[PDB]
Amino acid sequence: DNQFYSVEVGDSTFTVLKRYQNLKPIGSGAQGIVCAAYDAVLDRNVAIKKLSRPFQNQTHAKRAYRELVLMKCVNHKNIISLLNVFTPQKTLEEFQDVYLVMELMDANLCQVIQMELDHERMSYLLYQMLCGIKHLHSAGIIHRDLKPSNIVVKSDCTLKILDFGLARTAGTSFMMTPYVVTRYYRAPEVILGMGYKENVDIWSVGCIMGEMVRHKILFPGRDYIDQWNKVIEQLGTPCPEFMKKLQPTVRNYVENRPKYAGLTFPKLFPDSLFPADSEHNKLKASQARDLLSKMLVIDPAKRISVDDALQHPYINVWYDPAEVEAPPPQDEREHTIEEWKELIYKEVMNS
Ligand SMILES: *CCC(=O)Nc1cccc(C(=O)Nc2ccc(Nc3cc(-c4c(-c5ccc(F)cc5)nc(SC)n4C)ccn3)cc2)c1
Repeated sequence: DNQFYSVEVGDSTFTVLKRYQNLKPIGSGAQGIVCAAYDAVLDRNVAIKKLSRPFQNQTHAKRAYRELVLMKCVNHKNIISLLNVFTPQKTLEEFQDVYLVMELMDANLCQVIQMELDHERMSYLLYQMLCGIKHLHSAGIIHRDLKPSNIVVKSDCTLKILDFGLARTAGTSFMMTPYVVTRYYRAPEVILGMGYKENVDIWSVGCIMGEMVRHKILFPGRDYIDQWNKVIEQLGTPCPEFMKKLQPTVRNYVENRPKYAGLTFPKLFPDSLFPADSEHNKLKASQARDLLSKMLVIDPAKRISVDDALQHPYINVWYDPAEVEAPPPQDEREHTIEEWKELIYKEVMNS
């Protein structure tokens, strides 16, 4: 339409409503390309993400669809809120591309992770992640795949989570895919198919926190086997009560491995990794390790809750009940490509 215009961006074309001006690439990911733009209607800077033919892959289709639907089920400053959703195509038959628009953020969390460790920044970033997760949980959404690639940050250290994680059933049966999926941030109970509760998400917060300290991914498994091995190498073989919760076939798989004692948290995260040379810095290194030791707990029956993390002395200087308790607003079958296409098209057309 006359309502759209096209901009060349590397290999791609962004065909966007004319309100969006001065497009500039940010970059690309598994789920689309992103540009910054000025929105002349709102008089503010936005990020625009293009989803190309998401209906052509069942995993991509389900993600796009569930994320359009769940967008309306949350309302919190630490979770994505779309300003606009559109397609330049005019009929179901011609439909190919979805464009999502939100507030422009300044950086990916990975860029912050690369910066020198600072307790005020790390604690504030973790506090916001935990506020977001708590909000998701109150809306009935237990994420199970929180990772730095879906977290963005502004220059004022404010943070947003951009995705809603896994289908409800994921983590209720053993995880190995026909191809590589990375699972560096997924909880033990999920990857082993044990079922899960809310504190499944605390594991992933612990992975992120640890990564902030080390500047390195904690458990970078090459495949599902190596993933588990990176975990037990560092944290130790889990307790028999945890093994007893495994389906017998899974239990044999898990136990047919070396037995590890695990390393203490001071060895996992040495003093040298933290700011030194003041009582404040010594105490904060101790509190950070304490919190790490409570989140990076293989057995979810022994792992800290979201509320306990929020109330931990490392985090709680930021605690504001208006942020922590902000309330959310008042179907996962499989489908063919054509079914997914229509479902997604209908969601786009209706908001
Ligand atoms: C750690 C490695 C790295 O990222 N390096 C690096 C080096 C130099 C520059 C950059 C950089 O350009 N990063 C940057 C700039 C601006 C943003 N803003 C942004 C991105 C996103 C976004 C979206 C999205 C989702 C929904 C929507 F409606 C619009 C946009 N989807 C993704 S991929 C999960 N991103 C990142 C939203 C809002 N603002 C980010 C990063 C990086």
